[PDB]
Amino acid sequence: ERDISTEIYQAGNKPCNGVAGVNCYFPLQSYGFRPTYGVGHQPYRVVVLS
Amino acid sequence: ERDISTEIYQAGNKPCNGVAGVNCYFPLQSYGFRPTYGVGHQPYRVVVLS
Amino acid sequence: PVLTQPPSASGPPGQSVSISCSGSRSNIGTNFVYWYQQLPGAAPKLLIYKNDQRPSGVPERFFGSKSGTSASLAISGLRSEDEVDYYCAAWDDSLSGHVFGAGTKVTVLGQPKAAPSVTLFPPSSEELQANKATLVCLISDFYPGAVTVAWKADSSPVKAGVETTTPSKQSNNKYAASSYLSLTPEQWKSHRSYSCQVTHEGSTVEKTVAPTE
Amino acid sequence: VQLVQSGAEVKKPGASVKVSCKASGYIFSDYNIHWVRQAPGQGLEWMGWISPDSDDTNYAQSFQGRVTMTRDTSITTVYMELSSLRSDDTAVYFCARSVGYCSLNSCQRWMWFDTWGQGALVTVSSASTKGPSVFPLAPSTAALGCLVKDYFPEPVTVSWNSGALTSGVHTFPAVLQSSGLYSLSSVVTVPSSSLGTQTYICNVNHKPSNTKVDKKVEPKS
Amino acid sequence: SVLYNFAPFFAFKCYGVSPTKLNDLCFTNVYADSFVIRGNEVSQIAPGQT
Ligand SMILES: *[C@@H]1O[C@H](CO)[C@@H](O)[C@H](O)[C@H]1NC(C)=O
Repeated sequence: ERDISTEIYQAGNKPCNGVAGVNCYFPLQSYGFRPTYGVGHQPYRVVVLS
Repeated sequence: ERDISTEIYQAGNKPCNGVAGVNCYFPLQSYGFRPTYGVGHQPYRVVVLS
Repeated sequence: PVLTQPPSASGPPGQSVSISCSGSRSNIGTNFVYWYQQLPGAAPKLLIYKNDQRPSGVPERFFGSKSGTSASLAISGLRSEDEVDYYCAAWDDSLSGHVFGAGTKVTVLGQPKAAPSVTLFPPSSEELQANKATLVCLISDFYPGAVTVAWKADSSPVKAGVETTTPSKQSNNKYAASSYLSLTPEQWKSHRSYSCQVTHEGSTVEKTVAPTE
Repeated sequence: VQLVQSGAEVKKPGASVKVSCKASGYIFSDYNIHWVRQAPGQGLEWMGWISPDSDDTNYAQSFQGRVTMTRDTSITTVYMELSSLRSDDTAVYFCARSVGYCSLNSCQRWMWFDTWGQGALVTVSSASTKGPSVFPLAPSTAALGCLVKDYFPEPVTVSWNSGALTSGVHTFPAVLQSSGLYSLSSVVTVPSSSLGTQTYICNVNHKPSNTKVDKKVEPKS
Repeated sequence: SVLYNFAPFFAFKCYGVSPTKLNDLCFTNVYADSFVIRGNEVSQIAPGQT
């Protein structure tokens, strides 16, 4: 089941409806792909067949 | 007909004779015989008569 | 048989470093390879088993893998725990037992240079009344370790029965070398004086003392 | 769980040294043990395994008769004797337990030494077993040292003024001697204004010989 | 036969039918979906893993 969403997740009881406080965080974290990164910190094009 | 052999089984276009890990696999596999398991994984000593 | 490993691999903190471990055809390539680390003055523990997995209590930053007849281990984040050494344990058929690598030393990318302080100690009169004379001169608080002690009887470098040890890491990350050379007391008393000129990086400190001080 | 082992001391070459490892907590009828040594200046080396529930014993391809391995199931201890010790065997011997169980030669791919135990350093050399001898020393803040010689075996404990003097005390690592004995020094950093006004005492203790000798160090004029 | 010439792989563990006998059993629906993940994440893309 795929899922797409952009609303801010709240980790506590603070109602965040457009802001990101101390317990409200953005739920979409991006990578960083540099050649400086080692072997186990590089993107692998994982494809799966079902 | 018994068969004792430890040669690597290849499952790809590239030939394997001493290399394993990506598409070539070691043919033997060990049972994880524990008394923690239930009824379907206990080691049954089977003797046959012909 | 044995495996080839780099004697020293280093990396600055904030990024990752890689440690290689090659093998023969029937050392890694048919058998699993395991990674062991050990603290200085302690017992080793288990980090990677079955070439990918980790036991409970190990952080997720330690990752290793293999492709062909060689394996690599990559560690990310070097603050206080990656200064220990690592070993590449495997199994083969030639020695019919577990075989280990030579040893990889991991460091980080710094201390100021310390000038050597050599103090040549002549034998005391309490040694002379007991008919003994051990000429001793010790160098302490020096960095990095490049000392070389020369036994000079004021006209020639003479070496006989030299007992020289290695510098050791103290609690201040420094070094303190030592060197002894025992002599017959009349041979020591026949000398006009004595000197221990140690060459540490080129800053040779002359220390000549009289037998009667 | 804990896997404490009992070490030994220095001894003459060619005799037999017995090292023992004790197990507790877990059931000592399901896990193999492995015996690996660690010498300074080099890495780990593997010797062989036994089993607690059977009389299986396996050896390395280089140690076929130099080592024989012994099992004590009732005491829940395991023993090793080493026969005809060479010179290059001064190492730290480790009692290592691996999960699972293997007796066959081809079984050893899946074993890893999980629960290690603390090792002990055993040694080979040649010297007599007797107490230390303290050698007086004259100074060159004025630095003066205390010399102790021909102590056998390691270690020794150094104290100044029977523990009343601790500031400036700095011992030195043991050197190697060609005669088989060991040597050590203890140099203190004291002010030059109290070199002769306040006079210190050098003390050393050696618990294997059960002897204590004291002196009275004095700088020469 | 146009599968194994797409660079040397990293993980090809399979949880069912063999990849070489796929020609001998004829299917009706096969799914294809793909993404990119870090090298520390290839391990837990598996049936029943956290
Ligand atoms: C993928 O496409 C590029 C684009 O031309 C091509 O050069 C490359 O050979 C293709 N990959 C394979 C495995 O054929």
